[PDB]
Amino acid sequence: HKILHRLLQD
Amino acid sequence: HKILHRLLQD
Amino acid sequence: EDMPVERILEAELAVEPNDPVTNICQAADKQLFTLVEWAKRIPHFSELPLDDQVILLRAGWNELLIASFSHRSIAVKDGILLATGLHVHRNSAHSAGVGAIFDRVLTELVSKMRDMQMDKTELGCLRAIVLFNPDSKGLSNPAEVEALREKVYASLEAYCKHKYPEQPGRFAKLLLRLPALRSIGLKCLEHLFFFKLIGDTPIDTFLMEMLEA
Amino acid sequence: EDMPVERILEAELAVEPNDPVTNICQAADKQLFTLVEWAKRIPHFSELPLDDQVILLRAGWNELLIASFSHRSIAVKDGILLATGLHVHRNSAHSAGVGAIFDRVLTELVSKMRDMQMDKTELGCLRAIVLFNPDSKGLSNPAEVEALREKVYASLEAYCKHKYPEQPGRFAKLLLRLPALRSIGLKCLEHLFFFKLIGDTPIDTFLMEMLEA
Ligand SMILES: CC(C)(C)c1ccc(O)c(C(C)(C)C)c1
Ligand SMILES: CC(C)(C)c1ccc(O)c(C(C)(C)C)c1
Repeated sequence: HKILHRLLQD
Repeated sequence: HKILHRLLQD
Repeated sequence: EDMPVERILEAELAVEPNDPVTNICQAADKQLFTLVEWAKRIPHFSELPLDDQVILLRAGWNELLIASFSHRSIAVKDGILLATGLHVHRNSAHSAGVGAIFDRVLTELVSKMRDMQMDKTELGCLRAIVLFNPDSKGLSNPAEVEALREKVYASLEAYCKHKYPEQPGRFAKLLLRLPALRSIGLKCLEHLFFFKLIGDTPIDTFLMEMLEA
Repeated sequence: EDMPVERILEAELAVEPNDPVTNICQAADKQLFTLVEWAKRIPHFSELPLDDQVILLRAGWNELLIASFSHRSIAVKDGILLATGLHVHRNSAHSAGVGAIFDRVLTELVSKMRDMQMDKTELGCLRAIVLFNPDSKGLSNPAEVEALREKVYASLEAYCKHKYPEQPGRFAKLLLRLPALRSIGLKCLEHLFFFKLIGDTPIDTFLMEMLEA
């Protein structure tokens, strides 16, 4: 799940 | 809804 | 005095009792008759107009029986005790193509009931909250059904606080099993509509009627 | 203390902003970005393992967005105010073939939120309860999630007793919208899958991602 992971980092 | 109406009535 | 937990518990006690899908269906048709009798023993339900009684039972039956099979199964290791006295084990459910939904019942309902030691009064109150569902479509008087529900849950909270004074959270915890119940209930309905559609499961008359629109 | 309602409120205030289905899907995709931002401001959410954060949001996003759109719409008669400054009226939803689900949102959520004047704190808390779903498949530590849920509802309850001492059943009444939300959520989701399956509606990337295995 690319986008969710990215947005959760910063 | 025959059966429900009959059970509820008596 | 308006909605006494002693009366709700007596309703519960008053109705105490080869394909796994087939057994669950047979038990459910049987239990629907007992469900009507239980409903009549719930304070003020029979004061409601006949059509509202019909609406509430048609809206709630799936959940009401699921709650009931779940709680009755708290001493069963990995399965469900049916009203018949038959057990269905999760292996059987899996082997029948209904593994995941069955597991959801075990994990989200049975286990949670077992861990918190939900008692028959709490169950009865939860089932009566389900019964008095003010969102059911076509109710002559939604507000009166919401008011009865409020009386059930006020009486439930007072009971939990008195009987379990060490567990301030118990009441909210009980109520927070209702979303799981709604979801599992809906998903069990979908399964049943599929069994009826494809026609490889005998469905007895009362269960069929509850499945009509 | 550990789950301060003022922080939950702050989370809510921090993210404050043709085809009705298209607009809805468009508004949901944009709001999914802000939901992630919302969740990070829920006490202890960012301290969970990254996979559990992913699981809780994948399990909750549709309920959480429905909760927001519904509460945002308490000031309008028969429509929803989407995040982006667009409204969807009942009629327009009916005209697009999603009248039944939409009416459920109006009748079981928006109207009931309005009648009780649910405030932003209570909404936030309900949302955090939905977010901290310990039934979500695959959680590394379900019990920690249940604990966080418990802390949220303890805080919500105290808050309701302090701010609404007049209304001893308000806490329960709040929690008793959760089943309808669960139900409406599941329905909106099935609709969405159908829209994607049919290819009748553009679906943006983050919404698309949420609908993937
Ligand atoms: C697992 C359990 C026995 C609770 C169950 C399974 C499937 C199912 O369809 C139902 C109904 C009540 C909808 C009949 C119950
Ligand atoms: C009516 C409302 C705007 C709450 C809504 C309708 C349909 C729908 O699919 C969704 C999602 C959030 C699942 C996208 C929301």
